[PDB]
Amino acid sequence: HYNVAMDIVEMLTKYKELQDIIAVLGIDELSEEDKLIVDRARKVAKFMSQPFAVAEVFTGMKGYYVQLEDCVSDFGSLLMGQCDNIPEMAFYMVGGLDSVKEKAAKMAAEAAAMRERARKAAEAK
Amino acid sequence: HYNVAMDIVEMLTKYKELQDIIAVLGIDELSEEDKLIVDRARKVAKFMSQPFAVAEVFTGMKGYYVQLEDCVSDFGSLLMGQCDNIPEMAFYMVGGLDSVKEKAAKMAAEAAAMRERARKAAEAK
Amino acid sequence: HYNVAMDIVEMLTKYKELQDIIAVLGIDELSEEDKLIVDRARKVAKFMSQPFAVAEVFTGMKGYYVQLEDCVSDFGSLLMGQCDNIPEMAFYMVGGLDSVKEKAAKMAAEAAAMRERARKAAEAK
Amino acid sequence: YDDLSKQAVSYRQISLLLRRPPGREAYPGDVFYLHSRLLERSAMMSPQKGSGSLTSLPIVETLSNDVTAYIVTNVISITDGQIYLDAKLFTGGQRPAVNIGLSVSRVGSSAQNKAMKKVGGALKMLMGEYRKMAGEQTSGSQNVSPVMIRGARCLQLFNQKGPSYFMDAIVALYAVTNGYMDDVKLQYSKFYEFLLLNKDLPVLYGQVNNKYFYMYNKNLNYFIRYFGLNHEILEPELKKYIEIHTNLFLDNYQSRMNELKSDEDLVQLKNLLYACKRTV
Amino acid sequence: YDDLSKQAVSYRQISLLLRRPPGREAYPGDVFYLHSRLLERSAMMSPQKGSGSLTSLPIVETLSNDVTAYIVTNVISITDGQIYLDAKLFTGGQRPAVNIGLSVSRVGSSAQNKAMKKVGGALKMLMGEYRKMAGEQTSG
Amino acid sequence: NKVKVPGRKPQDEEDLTWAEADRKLTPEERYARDKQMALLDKMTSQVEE
Amino acid sequence: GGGTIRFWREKLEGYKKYHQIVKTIKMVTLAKYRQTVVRTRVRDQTLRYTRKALDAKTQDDQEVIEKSECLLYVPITTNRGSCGALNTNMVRYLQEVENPKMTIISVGKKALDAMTKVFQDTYRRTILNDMKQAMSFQFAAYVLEHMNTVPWDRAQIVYNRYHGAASQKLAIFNLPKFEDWKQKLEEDSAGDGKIEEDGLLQSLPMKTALGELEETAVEDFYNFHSCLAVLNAVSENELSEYAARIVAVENQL
Amino acid sequence: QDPRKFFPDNGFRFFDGPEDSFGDGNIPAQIILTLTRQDEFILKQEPVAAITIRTNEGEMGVLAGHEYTVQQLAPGILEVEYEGGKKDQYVISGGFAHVNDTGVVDINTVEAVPLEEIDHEKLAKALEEARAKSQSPDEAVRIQGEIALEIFEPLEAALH
Amino acid sequence: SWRDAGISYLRYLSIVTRCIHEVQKEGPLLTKNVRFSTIGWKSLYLDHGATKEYTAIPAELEKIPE
Repeated sequence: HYNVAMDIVEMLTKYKELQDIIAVLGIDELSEEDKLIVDRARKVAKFMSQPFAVAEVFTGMKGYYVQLEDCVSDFGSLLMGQCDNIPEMAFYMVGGLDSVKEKAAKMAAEAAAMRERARKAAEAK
Repeated sequence: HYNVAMDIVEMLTKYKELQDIIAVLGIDELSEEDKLIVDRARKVAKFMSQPFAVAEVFTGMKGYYVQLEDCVSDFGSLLMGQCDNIPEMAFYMVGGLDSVKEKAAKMAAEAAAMRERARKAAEAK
Repeated sequence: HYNVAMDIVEMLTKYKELQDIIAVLGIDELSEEDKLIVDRARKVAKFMSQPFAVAEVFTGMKGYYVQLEDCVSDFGSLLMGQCDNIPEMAFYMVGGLDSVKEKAAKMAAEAAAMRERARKAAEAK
Repeated sequence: YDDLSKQAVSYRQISLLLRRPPGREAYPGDVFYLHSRLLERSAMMSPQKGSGSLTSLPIVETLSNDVTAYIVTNVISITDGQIYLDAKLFTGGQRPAVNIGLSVSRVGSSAQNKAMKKVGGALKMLMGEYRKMAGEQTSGSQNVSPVMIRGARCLQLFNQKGPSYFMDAIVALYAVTNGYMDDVKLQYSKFYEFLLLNKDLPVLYGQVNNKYFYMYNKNLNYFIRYFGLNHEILEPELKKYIEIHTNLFLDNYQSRMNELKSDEDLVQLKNLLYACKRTV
Repeated sequence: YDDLSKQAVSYRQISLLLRRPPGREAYPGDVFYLHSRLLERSAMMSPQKGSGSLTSLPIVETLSNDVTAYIVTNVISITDGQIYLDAKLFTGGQRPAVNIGLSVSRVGSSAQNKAMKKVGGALKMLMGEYRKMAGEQTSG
Repeated sequence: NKVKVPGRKPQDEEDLTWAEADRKLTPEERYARDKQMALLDKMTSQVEE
Repeated sequence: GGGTIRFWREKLEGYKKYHQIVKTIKMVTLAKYRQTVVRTRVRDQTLRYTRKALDAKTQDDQEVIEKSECLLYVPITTNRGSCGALNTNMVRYLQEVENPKMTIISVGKKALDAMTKVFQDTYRRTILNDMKQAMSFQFAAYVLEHMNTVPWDRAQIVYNRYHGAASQKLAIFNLPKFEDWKQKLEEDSAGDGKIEEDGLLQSLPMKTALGELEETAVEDFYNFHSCLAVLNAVSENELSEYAARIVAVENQL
Repeated sequence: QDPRKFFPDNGFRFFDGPEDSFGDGNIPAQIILTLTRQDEFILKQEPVAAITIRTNEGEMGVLAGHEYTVQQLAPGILEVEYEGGKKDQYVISGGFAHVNDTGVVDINTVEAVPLEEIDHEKLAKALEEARAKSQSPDEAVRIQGEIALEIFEPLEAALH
Repeated sequence: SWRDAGISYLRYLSIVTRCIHEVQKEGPLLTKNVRFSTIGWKSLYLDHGATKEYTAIPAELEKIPE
């Protein structure tokens, strides 16, 4: 727990230091190893969001109770690249790790839907 | 008169937002649209300058009295791109697009006379 | 004393500019006129290094109380180029043109003795 | 309450002339308790007390778009939400010059309508996604996201001069949120609304298959307000009004607009769209 | 001392409640003299005075990395050097999160041992170059 | 023909830029989108295959 | 003035950061420049004979547009910025010379947005060399394989000429078409060899010997010297890129 | 609008090519040889006694005042003999050689490397690779085998 | 032969140069020449708003343009 927390703090530090560069040069002026930790910190930043049961009025979504073991086996995975194939927005505003792959499958489905509807629109006209 | 003034103020708000870049990098690092908006807002700003009969002692020019109907058509022409071949400096310290085109003719004449003068000075040299 | 000081200030300003050029381009980029004043500026900067009778006991080297007119004649010689054959490092940690020449002679004698030692050490074997 | 800054200058004047000790920015110090006494009297009264109410919209002037002044922070502390108006946006064209990043509301769905819950929950997502992309000078002109489309058209609909009726707002935003108004260009998004509310295209061109749903009656506001848009009786008629309105627009009006080349006619269509942006 | 900023808040409280004339940051004038009454009592005594010694490590909390503050300015003006910790480095896995350029010891070598002068002088001649190189290189 | 600058006027092109949005974070957002769409297209390919 | 002092604190620290980032740009630019200055010592030798073939008198524009049917232009632009007014002046010259029967295949990412927006239909595409490795003869040949898609009559390559570290002017290569150049070769090889323009080299023995040479070999001769012209143009514009970036970075500092 | 603010130089002018004279005098004793790879030269107008070249027609020899001729270079080796009796050999990849009547030889090639910087060891493995490519029936690979063999065979014969 | 196969004389010379850069010894010359033989470039053309690969002429030498 301690080491994952301190590695995430050090990573978000580098993440700030790399917005300081991307704002000037661009993402293309960084090594692939640096882009990796950029994506990992951007994914930890979006994953640490969470809906609350009190925010049902504003969010329109049910809050999630996250257990410590699930709250460590998901940060450590995202910290050591065990889940890098999963997209970014799947981490935005969810709870545990099981909700992640659910949301990613959903977004894949709703992307294939828009793709095939574009295909049938091109076939019709 | 309302829509023209609204669009002028919007163009200048965009020129002001682009000043934060132009002051640092340069006009060469801006999109074609951006630098066109810059080259037109600069023209608007130089045209906004004009001499007054009171300040004849300082600008060394007689003061003009621009009527409203001739004030609106000039801004509309400078806003719809109806006059972009005219350079920036032809708008500095003048009144009326007729006075603009006179000053632009004067400057073109002077520049050509300087070119024939330098040609003759080079042939004699 | 004024014209000499202003010429040294001009020299060192040009030397700062050429050092900012050398760090970019290189000394080989410079003309023959520029490297001469880059040499004289380096000689001046090394000649500013002076010992101290305060620290004469600490560091061992003597201190030099140099007069005003003699100093002006020294810098006027170093500015008019009539003392250029002297190397750069001879001016390091000395005072007065009449005193540095003893150190220059000592350096030349030392190098000649090292040559006379190496030649005979190679010829004996 | 028109400007409370002038009521704080007046309270400062009073207290200082009565020889009270000053405080931060020369105020006496209890001007927070002052506005607290004034504003906590606002409430939605219990049904035991008649279910009455009093809403409050206090106004505070701002200097150089700062939210760090004393009275400004003291009133942001008190009031529930805030409507922040940015001079950079007023000067930058848009009116009302609302800054969404600094303007929130601490009540949310519970205040607004059943028909507005389902639209606001989509517009919050849409604007949160458009906030992340709209910084890009549009390069993929055809590769623009649907969010990049809907957001810009929604900003066009946000451009107004006067108030907009609830029925006249929802039916205009539904087309945005469902993407019927994507083939038109940005600039004709309000003339669109004008025809949607005052010149019924299918009623004019005879394409009347809807049994009831038409914008002329103006009494459908209450049925929309009560039943909601996501209901069996109102969804299909709504779609079979909006898709025909879009098709008639794209066929008759968009083409004629894009055929204008003269400067007289382009200035006339210019002033027409600005007038539509004001009145609508 | 953990810490003097609260000692100065307490002296402010005392002086204001006893109606002493205030000054910068609502402190009186003699709060520099207050801390000089304290820190100057640290000393390296003489061999005529037992050769004893009192060292001092006063801690002073900054806010948003400010050093133009009055108390910070004063204690820096009083102390025989300084150590400066940074949160941008504490977060970046650098602990203790010093900033070696802002941190100064006017006692450079007279305190160090024979085995320590060479080592610390090599680390100085390594880090002064490490910054000129690490600063100019990219992130990648 | 010179430049089809976007503007509020109808003859000018459509301007989808927003003043409230910040240009500083735009490049990271662009990279985020370009990576997310690649990941979604690859997840689609894995599910289809 | 809390918000104001924090505003200026933020701007100050942002500029202290941006300054050292621009200094990093400068140092990387010098790291890539000193590698290329070696070319300057070994410069101006590869087209010393090629000029004698592909050079002609300075022909007017109004005559060549009437003679030709579809001209061609190749502006050589860059992949990354902080360079200066190179790309912009390269666009200004093309709009200065613009005409109906032209076509543009550029080089570099920065002509991608500009050309398509200023020259709608004449511009077709571009080429992109990520500069991890130096430019190759095969790369210039790949550019020739793109240019050969068009039945162009005259290809005006445009690039920047490194006169010195303080001067990066424009420069052009006017390439005739092969089928026109062979006929001009025969026409000039027939008559007596008199230079028709000052500073031009006589080439009559060459235009005889090439006439003696077979078909495929002269085709390869033309393609080869044009490939070297292209490669030298790209190299000169690379050196001008790395020479103008330091200026457009120190002024930013 | 400004009448043509810009006036770009003709980049051909910066070079200083030969002036082919028909010759009203005698011949020099040594050729002025200039050899160039892609952009950078290896030899700039150096005095040379003689040079031997490889062509499609075969192998040729060049001396002072040699007849003005131009022809393809076949991908192989090149031999240069300076006035001091020494020699220098260079592997090449095609190109064109132009011999002036005044005695100025301009050679342009795509590559130039001495024989010393090539080993028969690493060359040996590529031989049977080229043979396998030639024998593998495929229009995309057969030609590659043939070409790699075309360049390796002069190298295999020159190292031996 | 390779002539009527469809490849150019310039692709032929580049193949020969690639082979020479293969077989030559390891050193600074090879360090220079891997740059003059490695393929990393691409081509793109701008759609109405998007970028698209003009794949009518490939960079690799074994293929043939069409």
